[PDB]
Amino acid sequence: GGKWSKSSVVGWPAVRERMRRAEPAADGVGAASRDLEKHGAITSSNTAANNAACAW
Repeated sequence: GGKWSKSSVVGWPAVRERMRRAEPAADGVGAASRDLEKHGAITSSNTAANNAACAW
């Protein structure tokens, strides 16, 4: 199926440090309904202008 001879390079194991344990919290909130809904609940659409997102 072709797609032969291919490889990648460089990496960034920064999250590996904070992701090692997780987050020591007592009865808090992980997301809104399940998990993705917390981040999925974000609607930002700007026309033209500059620097999308990070606004409203």
